[PDB]
Amino acid sequence: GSMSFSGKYQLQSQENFEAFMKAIGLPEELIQKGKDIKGVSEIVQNGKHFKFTITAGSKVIQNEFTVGEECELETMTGEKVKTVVQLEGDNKLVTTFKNIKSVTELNGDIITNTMTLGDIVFKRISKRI
Repeated sequence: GSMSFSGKYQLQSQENFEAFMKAIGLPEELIQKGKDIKGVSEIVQNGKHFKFTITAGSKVIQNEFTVGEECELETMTGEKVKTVVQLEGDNKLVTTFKNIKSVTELNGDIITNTMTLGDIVFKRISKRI
C-alpha cells in the first residue's frame, strides 16, 4: 500500500450548516461568522500518523493522530474527547466520537461525512480544488 493522503480541499456544498450550530447552541453571530469563513480541512499523512488542522477562523491547531489507536483531542469547546480511527477497505476511514458516530468514505473527488448532533444529521460535500 502506497497512497498520498496529503492534499487540500475547499468547501463546496453543505446541508443545514447552521443546524449543526443550533444543535450545540450557537447564535446567528457565530453561524453568520462561520458562514463567512470557508471551511477548509487539511489532511496530513506520514507513514501511519496523520496530522490534522483546524481553521476555526484563521487560527490553526497543531495535533498529531495515529490510526489503529484511540487518541484524545481537545475539541473547540475546551473538552477532551477520545476519538478512534479505523480503516476498512482500500479507501475508507471509520472514526467515532465521545458519543458521535462518524463514517468517512472516499468517492472520487467528493467526500461524504456523517455526523449526528441534536438529532440533526447533515452531510458535507467538497470537490478537489
